[PDB]
Amino acid sequence: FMNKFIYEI
Amino acid sequence: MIQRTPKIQVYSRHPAENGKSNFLNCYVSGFHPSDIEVDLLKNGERIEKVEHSDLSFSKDWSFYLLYYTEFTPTEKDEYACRVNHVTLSQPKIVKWDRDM
Amino acid sequence: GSHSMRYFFTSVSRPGRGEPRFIAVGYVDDTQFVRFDSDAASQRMEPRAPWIEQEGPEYWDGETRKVKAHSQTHRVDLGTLRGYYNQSEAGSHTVQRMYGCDVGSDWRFLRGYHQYAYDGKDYIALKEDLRSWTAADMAAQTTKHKWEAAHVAEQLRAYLEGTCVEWLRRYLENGKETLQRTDAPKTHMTHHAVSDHEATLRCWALSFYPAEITLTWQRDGEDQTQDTELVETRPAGDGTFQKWAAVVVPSGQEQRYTCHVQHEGLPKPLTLRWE
Repeated sequence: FMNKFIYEI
Repeated sequence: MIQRTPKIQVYSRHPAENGKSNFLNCYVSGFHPSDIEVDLLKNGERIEKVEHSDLSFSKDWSFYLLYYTEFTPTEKDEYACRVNHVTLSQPKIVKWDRDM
Repeated sequence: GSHSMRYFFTSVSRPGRGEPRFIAVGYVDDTQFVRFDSDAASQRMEPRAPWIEQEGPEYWDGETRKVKAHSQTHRVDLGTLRGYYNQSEAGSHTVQRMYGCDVGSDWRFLRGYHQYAYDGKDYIALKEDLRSWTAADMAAQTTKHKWEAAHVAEQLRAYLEGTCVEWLRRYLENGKETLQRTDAPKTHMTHHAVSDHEATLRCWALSFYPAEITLTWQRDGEDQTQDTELVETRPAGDGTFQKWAAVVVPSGQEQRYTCHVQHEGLPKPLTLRWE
């Protein structure tokens, strides 16, 4: 199960 | 940018026995960047149906791939793996040894 | 025992050649179970394990909806990083992300990690306290400030200490036949004649899981690791692993050499001797 939220560099 | 040389291992899934089916593996590891060309060879000729694992990396961000294909080893047949990468000035051929 | 769930992501820009290559793989311990490849046809999360395919359509829909978000984030990151380092538009660059959680023997949270690298070099990493960041240079420090402002580490802590552990426990329960197993290595020793005065003694360990194993040669008890050809532990292709260690023995001294095999699946370390 992957993380629902992914922020950018 | 970072360039790491691929370590190549040519081997079989099971101990080699003539006449019995097996899998030939070419395991490239510790290379960077991910652009790599890996071909499995039978008597110098390219084997067509070769499947490969999915691209993953290690603690130092160096990639590892496994190429494999079914084959039946014999006493006279010769198998090898050709690997081409930026870090290799010449595409390297690694012969398959039954005891390696 | 110690178990772990890890996700690996690789985004490789292909300038003037199409969309960036995005590859995502998921591991429980040394077992791959999920994969996504932008160059595959499905454009979905595909199973790679027999214990994971029995998940419902909701699971795969959510996994594909999240991996496409990861893909879009990495495509934006490629340009942002090309800007931070003032690199040209015609070079192919690599972004790598790895995050996951390890749980202990009690199946409770033990360690979380979230690392991010650019061109095979560490860029930014979550520290062990899951609160602070380790930056590699000043662009990574800029990212560190952008992420501290957005409270990224708090959300990541909530995921790694909660969701990650829960789904890892689910996987361990549903796939215990492959995940909670310990395949002891099948060991044997070979002897080859490189000349009439020298020989090669090779010690093999095959069909073992997990991949952690120690093969040590000894001459009359003293360590021989400096004169030992050891190869990296390699996958066999069937979910097990292989390894071997070779030593150059002077002909007539084979009885002085002993191979030692240490693995989680062995109750006692195996001591192999030629003759």
